[PDB]
Order: sequence, then C-alpha cells, then structure tokens
Amino acid sequence: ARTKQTARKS
Amino acid sequence: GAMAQKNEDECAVCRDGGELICCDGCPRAFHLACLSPPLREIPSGTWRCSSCLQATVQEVQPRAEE
Ligand SMILES: [Zn+2]
Ligand SMILES: [Zn+2]
Repeated sequence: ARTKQTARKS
Repeated sequence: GAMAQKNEDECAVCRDGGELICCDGCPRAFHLACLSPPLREIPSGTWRCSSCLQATVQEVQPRAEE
C-alpha cells in the first residue's frame, strides 16, 4: 500500500 | 514514461494527516480506522480505495457452474 506517515493535523 | 504517482498528505475521510494509506491508481490517502472497511494492518500490494473496488465495471467473474 502507498502508506504515508505525515504529521497529524487534528 | 515513469509512473510518478501522487499521494495525498491528508486523509480523504477527514483531511487529517499522520498514518495514511494511499491507493495505487488514486492519489487519495486514508486513515486506517477511517476507512470502511477499516484497515487494522497495512496491505502488501496495490491497494485500492472503496471507489476503485466498487469500480468493477467488467464482468464480476460469472461463477455459473450449472
Ligand atoms: Zn481519516
Ligand atoms: Zn483509488
């Protein structure tokens, strides 16, 4: 899968 | 040409970031739990969003054995 781990924005 | 795909840094569900899982053919990225069905673990392969899995426009494998 094209998984990403960016910053949460919430 | 090179398949330089694009992935959203925001989930298609709540437009939030973090633990995203993006589709192969579609730039949308999603959150594991926000998906339906929700992913609990990352899938190995070409992952497709719900729309893509519903886009089986062709014959959905006719299993008429009778
Ligand atoms: Zn989400
Ligand atoms: Zn898609």
